[PDB]
Amino acid sequence: TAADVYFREVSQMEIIFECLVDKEEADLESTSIDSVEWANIVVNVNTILKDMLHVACQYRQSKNSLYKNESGIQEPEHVPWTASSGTAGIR
Amino acid sequence: NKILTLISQIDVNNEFDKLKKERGLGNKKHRKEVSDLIKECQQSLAHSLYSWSCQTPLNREDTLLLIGYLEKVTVEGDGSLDKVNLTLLMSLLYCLDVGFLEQGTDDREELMKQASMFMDRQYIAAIHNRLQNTQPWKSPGMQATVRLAWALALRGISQFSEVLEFSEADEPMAEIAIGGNVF
Repeated sequence: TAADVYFREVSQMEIIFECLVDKEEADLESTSIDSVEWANIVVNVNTILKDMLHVACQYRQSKNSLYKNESGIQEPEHVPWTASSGTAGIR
Repeated sequence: NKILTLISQIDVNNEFDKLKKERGLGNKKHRKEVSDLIKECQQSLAHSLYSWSCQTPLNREDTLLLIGYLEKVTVEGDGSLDKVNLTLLMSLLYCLDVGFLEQGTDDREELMKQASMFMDRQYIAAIHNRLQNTQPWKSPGMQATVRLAWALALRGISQFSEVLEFSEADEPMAEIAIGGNVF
């Protein structure tokens, strides 16, 4: 429906594509072992929220500071620094 | 430097042009004993490099020297690396060998710090440039094969950390290798 304003605020499209995995989950009928396709869609969202957190991490390995994570700069990038995104722990 | 040079040159030259000419080696026995001792010496020297490569990885200058030697190699026209040449070759294989990167041992980081072919961007560029040259070796197949092994290495290095620029160069290299019918 749009994206330029949901990029400045993409953080909101993760707390809601979870509430839409839960209302999809209410209709997953995945209480018994027989349900499966519906436990495959809960994993497809888990993969995307995950590789989205992988991307925030590797873009914090591509630093520019010659003191903050010297690797990836003028120093060897064969050893990355702390694989944290330096996120501040949003509530 | 010294090691290889010595072994090879000495052995071959001397024998072929002094002992295969003058035959100081005399008895069908003495000639053989002398020949065996010379061949043993060549083999022991080649093994020394091999035994080393199996342990120590090779530095930038020593690896380039080994590549420089292998560029001139004749596999005997007979079509078989003699006990010596085969060994030199497997030695180089182990030098290049990156198989230790696939063994899930808790010592991966320590072993990575010890492998000279690990922390020098210039190492990969130099070898890649040499193997990409259409100056093949004395033996186009040589250029084709090492190229392919370096390429499988490049292929994995994406997984380790994030080294995936050279992944592209693997398909053309593999094609060149296959075109040299490395098989």
